[PDB]
Parts: sequence; C-alpha cells; structure tokens
Amino acid sequence: SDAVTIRTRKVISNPLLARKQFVVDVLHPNRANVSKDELREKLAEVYKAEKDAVSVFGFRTQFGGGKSVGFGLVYNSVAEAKKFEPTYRLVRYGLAEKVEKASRQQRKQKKNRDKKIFGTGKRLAKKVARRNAD
Amino acid sequence: GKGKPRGLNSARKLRVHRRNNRWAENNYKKRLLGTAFKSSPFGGSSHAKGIVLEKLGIESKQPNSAIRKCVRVQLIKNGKKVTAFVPNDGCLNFVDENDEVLLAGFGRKGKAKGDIPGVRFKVVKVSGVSLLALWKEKKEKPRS
Amino acid sequence: AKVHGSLARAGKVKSQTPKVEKTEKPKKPKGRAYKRLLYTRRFVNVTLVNGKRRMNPGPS
Amino acid sequence: PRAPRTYSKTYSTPKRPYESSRLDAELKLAGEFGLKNKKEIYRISFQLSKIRRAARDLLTRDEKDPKRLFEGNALIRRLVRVGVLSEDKKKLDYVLALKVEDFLERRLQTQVYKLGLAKSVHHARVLITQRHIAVGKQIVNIPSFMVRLDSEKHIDFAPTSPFGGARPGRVARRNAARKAEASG
RNA sequence: GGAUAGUGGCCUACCAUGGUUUCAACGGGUAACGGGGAAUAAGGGUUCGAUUCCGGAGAGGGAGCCUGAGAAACGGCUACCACAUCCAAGGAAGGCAGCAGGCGCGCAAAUUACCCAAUCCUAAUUCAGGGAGGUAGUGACAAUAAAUAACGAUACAGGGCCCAUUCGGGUCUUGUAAUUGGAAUGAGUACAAUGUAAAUACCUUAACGAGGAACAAUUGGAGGGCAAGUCUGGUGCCAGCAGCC
Ligand SMILES: [Mg+2]
Ligand SMILES: [Mg+2]
Ligand SMILES: [Mg+2]
Ligand SMILES: [Mg+2]
Ligand SMILES: [Mg+2]
Ligand SMILES: [Mg+2]
Ligand SMILES: [Mg+2]
Ligand SMILES: [Mg+2]
Ligand SMILES: [Mg+2]
Ligand SMILES: [Mg+2]
Ligand SMILES: [Mg+2]
Ligand SMILES: [Mg+2]
Ligand SMILES: [Mg+2]
Ligand SMILES: [Mg+2]
Ligand SMILES: [Mg+2]
Repeated sequence: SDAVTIRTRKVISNPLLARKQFVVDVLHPNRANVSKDELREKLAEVYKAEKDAVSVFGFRTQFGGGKSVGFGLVYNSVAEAKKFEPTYRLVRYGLAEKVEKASRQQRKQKKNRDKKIFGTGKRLAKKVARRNAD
Repeated sequence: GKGKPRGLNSARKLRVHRRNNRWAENNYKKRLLGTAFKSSPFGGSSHAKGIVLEKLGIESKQPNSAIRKCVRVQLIKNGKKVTAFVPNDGCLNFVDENDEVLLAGFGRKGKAKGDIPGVRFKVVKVSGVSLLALWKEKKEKPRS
Repeated sequence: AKVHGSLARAGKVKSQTPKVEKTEKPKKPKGRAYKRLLYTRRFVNVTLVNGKRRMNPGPS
Repeated sequence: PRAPRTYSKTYSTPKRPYESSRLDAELKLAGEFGLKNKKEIYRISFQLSKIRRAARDLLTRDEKDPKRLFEGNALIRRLVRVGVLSEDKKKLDYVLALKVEDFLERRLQTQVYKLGLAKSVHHARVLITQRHIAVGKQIVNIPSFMVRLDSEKHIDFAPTSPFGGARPGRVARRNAARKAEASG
C-alpha cells in the first residue's frame, strides 16, 4: 500500500485478562478497506509477540475514507488468547472451525420430542416394534 | 359587583357555576353526552363502508336548478341508512348498484354541504378502487 | 321537494368535451433550479410591469 | 423494551399562507442564496424564535441573577462562535434583533461563494453537494454547515477529489479514452 | 373469643344505637386502569394520556385448591357455565390479552424469518437455556439531512465612462436561444475489503454507470377570503363546479 501508518491510541494495560487494550487508529490516504486481516501482522511486529495473539474489531470508516478507527487486543501468548477471545472471532482468524449444529428451529424440535419419553426409551422402542408386528 | 361572587372562598360557586353554563356550548354538549356514539350514523368515525341501494335525483336548493345524482347506502357496521353524494362529472356510472362503497363527510362537521338538501355524506371509494382515480381514468373498476 | 329526476343525462358535458391532448414541451427544472428560474422572471425581469406588475395578463 | 428515541421538529410554517409582503420576501432569501425550499427559511426562523425566547426570558430576570449570567454568557458566546453575532454586540440586548438572514449567510452555501472558487451561489450548491469540499480535513456535502470563525481559512477542495489534484476526474478519464483509441 | 403472619367486624356470641349527608352522601353514566407525561398555548387555560418507565388487574367467565419463601398461578390442578379437538364410539385431551401466523370484526395495523454475538435473567451454573432480548423482513405512523443540474463561447435587449471626430467601436454588466461545447457526479450494477454470531444495508472503493425522446416531481388551486387569467374551444340553470358568499 502507501503510508499505512497504523497507530494505537488510548493504550491501557489489562493484566486481569493478560491483555493490552488500545484503539487502532488507521490513516490510509489513497486507500480504502484496510483489511483488518492484515492489521494483525502490522500490529504483531509492533508488539513483537506473534500474529496469532492479536485481534482487531470495529473499524468503521470515517466519512470520505482515508481514515479508520477501531479496537484492537493483543495477548501475551496464544494460550490465554484462545481461552479469552470469543469463539466467533476465533473462527474468523482460522484458529477454530465452525461447530456443526442443526438450526435453532431443529434443536427445539428434538428437545420437545424427547420430553415425551420417560427413561432411555429402549424398552419402548422394542415394545412398539413388537406391537407393530401384530 | 359585576355579578359573579368575588369572595376568596367562593371557588366552589365559580367552578359549579361554570359547570352549569358549559352545557350551553355545543361541542361540550356532544362530547359528554356521547351523541356521536349514540347517533350520527357513524360511530364517531370519519369513514364507513356500505352497500349501494339505489340512485337518487335530488334537486337543487335556491337559487339553483340541477340534479345531484346521490345514492342511498346502508352501512355495514350498524345497518343504518344514509344518503351520500357522488362527487364528479359523470361518476354516477361507476357506482351502479349493490357495490360496496366507502363514504366520507362533507367538511361541514355534521350538516349538509351546499344546496343539496339533507345530504351530509359523499362517496370516496367504490369497490375499494378510489373513485377519484376512476374519473381521471387511471385505474379500472373490478369486473365482479 | 322531489327525489326523482333525470338520471339518464349524468356526465353530459364531460363526455361531450372535445379531446385535446397535452402538447409536448421541454421539462422544467426541479428543486433549487426552479427557485432560480422563478426568481429571475419575477424580480430581475421587468417583462410584465404594464401598469401593476401583472404576472399572467391575457394577450392584448 | 428499549428507551424511546427522542426526535424534534426544526421548523414552523407561517400562520398566513398567502401574503404578498412575505411571499416575495421568502423568494428573496431563497433567490441569491440558492435554497430549494421555503423550509430552509422556515428552519432558520425556528431557532431564531428559540434564541429570542431564551433571550427574552433572560432579560425578565433581575440583573446579576446567576441564571441570567450563566445561560446569558453561554448564549452570547455560542452565537459568537458561529459568527451570526458580532463581537461588539455582546450586551444580550442586540441578540433579540439580530437579523433573519444573519444565520443564513454563515452557511457553507455562502462561504464557498464568499471565499472565491465558486463564482456563483448556484455553482457552489452543486460544489458542496458534489463532494468537493473540505471544511477541515474532512469531506462535507451538507450546504448548511454554519462555519464557526475558526475554519473559514480551512475551506479547501478535498484531497481525494478533482480541483484538488490526486485524480484527473471521472468523466475526463473516459474523455481521453476515445482520444487514445481514435489516434491508433 | 376464633381465625390470620400479623392489626382490624375479618368472622362469632352478647351489648349499645350508632355511622355518612347540600362543604353533593347514596345512586346512575363513563366510547374511565391511574400517574410520570402529550398537543396547543402572551398570561390564565383547554383537550388527551390503550401504549417503551412506575404502580394495579387479568389469562374465555366465575369459584376452589396442591406445591412452594413467595401463586388463589392458569404455557399448575379440580368443578360448573360457554365454546371446542381426536376417536376402529369404549375414551382421551383444551385454553395465543407470549412470538410468528389464521379466521372474524371493521375506516383501521407487519414475517408461520435468523441468532443468543450485544442487554440481562435463571440453574447444581464461566460452559446450558431464554420468540426476554437482539438482527434482518413488511412499514410515506411520525421525524433529520438532502438530488432531480452546474459552467463557458456565438445571435439579441439595456446604463454609466474612454474619446466629445455624423449615431462609431464600445471595452463592463444582467437576462433572452427548435446554437455549440467541455467538464462534475450521484441514484443504479460491482471485483474487493469493511460490516455482522453468519449475513443485508450504511460509511470506503477497482471497474461499469447524463444531454434530454433523457435517469423526465407530484399534489392542489387561478371571482373573493386567499396570489394566481377578463385567453381559446365546448356546455347552455343541463352537465357540472361551489368549506362561505
Ligand atoms: Mg372572599
Ligand atoms: Mg379482637
Ligand atoms: Mg369488636
Ligand atoms: Mg374500560
Ligand atoms: Mg406495566
Ligand atoms: Mg393473577
Ligand atoms: Mg381470548
Ligand atoms: Mg386462576
Ligand atoms: Mg398460553
Ligand atoms: Mg399472536
Ligand atoms: Mg395539479
Ligand atoms: Mg378562484
Ligand atoms: Mg380551469
Ligand atoms: Mg388575488
Ligand atoms: Mg376545475
């Protein structure tokens, strides 16, 4: 690009979650769409820790472009980053994968159906099979 | 002493006196008696829907000689009968018979509008297709 | 009075008016430019100031 | 559920619709300042009424009343910052009769025309709404900005816009496109 | 004295004959849940408040009750009343004034969508759940800002000033063009990234995206109140228009 000049503002240390909180102020003249995925490494070698210990979110472009403001988090190590960052933000970075699950409508069906059954239901399963024969 | 009491402890007389004379007003009369609820064929509403029964040849009041081409409509929600005017040049042809029409007042707030005697409602929609749009041939009346 | 009459002659003149259609004319500006146009003909123009600054006097 | 969103109206229509002494005056204000509606004048007069209402309520109070001085200073300063009020008239008695077009002439509509580079108010209205303006470092396309006497020297063409460089222009780009292919 | 968790005619036995009322009792109506508030107001006022917050009541109408700290609970139970579903006629199962949706009623009001990421709540609990809530869809109920065009050169129509050399140029204006040109960009498509739980849009931005026959602003009115026709054609107290005249 040209004059990316990533800047961090209002930096406050958060040792409660072993993290540094700061506002990612981006100046990108003649550029747009600063591609927060690329904000991770440029914020990594600034703090020198690693690329997978930094998370970026927010980044609403100002009126007319050429400037962006968002929020950034950098962790001491990836161990606490995986244990603190939300699961939704991790899958964006590729750290975790989508957990396969039926739609919210379908889960409600299964819970309601399973309420009609008392016990495991194996005894009922053979009983209806025995009854269905005759 | 100008009539009305002036005593500092005569607010009871003044408030009760004002209550008794407030009845000589017409809006305060209709509002508290709820006449529009009990009378005035609508239910205090501005529009009503009904079925056309026939066409009328009402003649003009003085000084005026003309036929006004109104329609008798029986309302849906209460079954009352009213007479309603069909305003435009030749719009009696779109309201032929048994159609389900929407009616509105004339802006006189409950009385007859012009030299049309005893008519205090007008047709605003026939078959729910906005009669005004028919006169300007913008829409088409439904076939049924 | 009477409630009967001649209902067979409703719409006499409207259906009798000869059909003259709208002539094609250039579009007028919309919005601000119209206020620009109207300001010009009224204040900085003296076209019709015959006796009383009429706006649309009849042709005479 | 959630708290309601507060909204307010910012204009008021005159009581008499058709009065010639005001009808032509309205077209005067919209005439040489490029306004598309009477609501621009209607809007301006609304807080002009609100300013006078606040000022009238201040003069009724006794002199040296802390409330008279506090919101008196705030009102007198806030209009001076906008610039609709001159520095000399800082007595709270000249704010009552300021003018009806004093607010209007402080708009970005006029400032672009005042400080050259527009050569007509009707050209400027396009220029602001065409997104070639930087009142500060930021692009603005709202003709009613009410410049604050701290940014009048800061109006300039936006860097990411023609007439300010960094691009030739959109339609000019395809204009030379035929020129290049025709020469071949 | 019984009962209640308690005071108390709350109930019981006995006793006394009291208690409220023209300063409007009692009774009747309310298209009456009450307030915080809303509309309009020089000042005094008038009208409204089903409804984002507080308090109260209700779960079709009543009554009764279990459990539980807390319910006379209704997405808890029992009975009657009114509705009402399925049955191989022996029986069984019900309360959407929760979210969508349907039928009715009407002048009158939207999706049988997505999600627990945000707000917060519940549980044995960091994890599960939550039509509470949030997101998106319909939505001209109301509000805010704000496009639909801007600028040149040629042809007409004006007032001073250079000359004071017939009325010659007019250097300067402000508009009039079935004259011509460059520019400017947005609605609309869109690689992309941004956004988001995942998305759609907004803000950015490659690229594509104005010259009129185009990318075309309507709604009303023109005798007066109330600016705006003594124009043309039709009608001929008819049609019609006309809040009032
Ligand atoms: Mg007295
Ligand atoms: Mg006792
Ligand atoms: Mg006792
Ligand atoms: Mg009620
Ligand atoms: Mg409540
Ligand atoms: Mg209850
Ligand atoms: Mg019900
Ligand atoms: Mg109950
Ligand atoms: Mg229920
Ligand atoms: Mg429902
Ligand atoms: Mg019109
Ligand atoms: Mg008229
Ligand atoms: Mg006409
Ligand atoms: Mg007039
Ligand atoms: Mg007409």
